[PDB]
Amino acid sequence: MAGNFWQSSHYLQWILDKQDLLKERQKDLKFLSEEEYWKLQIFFTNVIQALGEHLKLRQQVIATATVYFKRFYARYSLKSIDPVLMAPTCVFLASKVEEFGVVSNTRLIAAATSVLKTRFSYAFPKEFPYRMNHILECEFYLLELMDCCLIVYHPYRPLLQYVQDMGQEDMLLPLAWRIVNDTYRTDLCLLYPPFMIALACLHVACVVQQKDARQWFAELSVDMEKILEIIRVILKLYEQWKNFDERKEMATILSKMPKPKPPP
Amino acid sequence: SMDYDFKVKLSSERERVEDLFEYEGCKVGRGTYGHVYKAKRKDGKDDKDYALKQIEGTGISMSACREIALLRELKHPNVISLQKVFLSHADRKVWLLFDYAEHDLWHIIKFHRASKLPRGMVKSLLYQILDGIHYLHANWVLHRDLKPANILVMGEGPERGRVKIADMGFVTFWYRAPELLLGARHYTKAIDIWAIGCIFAELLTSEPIFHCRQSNPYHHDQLDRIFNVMGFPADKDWEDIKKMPEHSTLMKDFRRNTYTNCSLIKYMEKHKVKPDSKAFHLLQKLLTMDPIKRITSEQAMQDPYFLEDPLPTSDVFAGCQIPYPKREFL
Ligand SMILES: CN(C)C(=O)Cn1cc(-c2ccc(-c3cncc4ccncc34)cc2)cn1
Repeated sequence: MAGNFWQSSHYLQWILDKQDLLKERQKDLKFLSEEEYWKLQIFFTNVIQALGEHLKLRQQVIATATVYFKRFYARYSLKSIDPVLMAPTCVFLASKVEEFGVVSNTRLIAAATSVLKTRFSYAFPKEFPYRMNHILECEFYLLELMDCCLIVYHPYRPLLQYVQDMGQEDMLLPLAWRIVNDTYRTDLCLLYPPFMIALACLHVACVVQQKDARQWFAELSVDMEKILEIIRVILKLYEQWKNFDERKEMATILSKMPKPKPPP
Repeated sequence: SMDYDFKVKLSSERERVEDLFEYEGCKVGRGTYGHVYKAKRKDGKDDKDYALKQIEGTGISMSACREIALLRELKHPNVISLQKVFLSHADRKVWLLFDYAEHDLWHIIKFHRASKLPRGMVKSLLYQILDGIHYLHANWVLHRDLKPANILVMGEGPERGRVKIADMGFVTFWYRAPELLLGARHYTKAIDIWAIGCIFAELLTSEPIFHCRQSNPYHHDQLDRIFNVMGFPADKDWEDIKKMPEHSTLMKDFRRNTYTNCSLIKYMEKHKVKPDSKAFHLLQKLLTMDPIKRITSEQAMQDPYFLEDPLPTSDVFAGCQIPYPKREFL
């Protein structure tokens, strides 16, 4: 699907207010600091990226899975459903929505086991504990708690349209595309329309590559104060990236994270 | 795995299809999609009929996924509206809720051919099918399986005579474009247009234009029936026919000479549709063998056929009494 964003469920229900988002986060902020909570969000973004790469899924599928994961925890506590179970469930659902297909029971469980064992052993000393019955249960909860909103718009399609319109596809697109991937280390996908994220990423790419695009950006007629807000977040994410050592910090942060309560 | 209090809260608050609707023994439809029930609310807040679609199999299949994803976004008077989704946690069945459509083209056509369709109704039906598919096509959504059984028509009530395109989850190849039968790998906007052409011909004659007796894309008997109606395409008519994966099979199994006295004019004339009518000229533009030479939905809507008397109406029945019987309980 490629519908009008202004009539989409993404815009009408999943473009949230930063303050309403901070208010819902308070429930988990009793155990984790604000800093540890964003670190945990980056970690699971990287877990979803590693899961998708193993399964050889297109960036569109990984981005859809990441947005599902974030939308779920924007409304619910980290203790509701284990994020270790939610991450491969989000990949499983996104692969179906994005017409890639049903990942087999064997392929999904082996992908989650292998990825956590190979690429995330520093944070998980024990093997992936879930089986297919856990994913199928989690899937039903995920679909329900997203109000069956499956179509997700990403900054990749408008970014490609902007860069092509500039006539700078060879030079700017590889860097701007990489910045869009990095954007998933933040909450931007929950706060701003994708075209706005794409423009800010293209802006940061122009600044890094030292290309004058002032006139092209000036002829757009978009809320530049909103593009500037996104730019500030992008610049902040690289400072966060520099100071964050995922491999040395995550076992402790995961241990502080609230765990699902068992039946009495 | 999951928090106890979280599960218990959701379980207490979750609306169950069996608590909200009475549908036991109210099955009206069956197929690949699943099952369809004509239900009534258990709480007397409404007396209107509702359609409950129990999806085939357990969990979220690709079909169930496509229907939920798209219908959650799509908003058009000629595309069926999804009102609610029920996720039955006990048996893992998915239920989709819509307003009940008393009629469909499969039952309407069947009623008329059993007699052996008013021309104003035919025109209004086609205009609403094209309006609905144009909206889908503008949103880059391809139906991939249009047929009379999927073109629903609303009965008595606030939407009387309104067409609703159903089945967004996508044995008989009567509505399948010739390029699909020759191995075209992808579905296109043109494939949906061919299907609309088939439906239009059937609305004008009460007969499926490419009716054929009963897993690879190549279907010989179906192609033979297309050629018996349309004639064998000349090289000039469909230049890229040589690029089709089954072109060599087509050359091996057929000879263009067999279909020399075959044409859509000859076929339509046997069923009393005039070759100089605006209806025929539009039908011929929809049923073009070469997909790149097939008219678009927007161009079809602009056809002078819709400007000729009578104009298409929002109620396809145009305030006249519906002769079609109500759907029977299976
Ligand atoms: C094997 N057999 C002979 C049959 O199944 C006979 N049959 C039954 C149908 C049928 C078609 C559409 C609906 C329906 C109504 N109202 C809203 C709907 C919303 C979504 N989907 C379907 C809806 C119900 C029944 C067609 N043919």
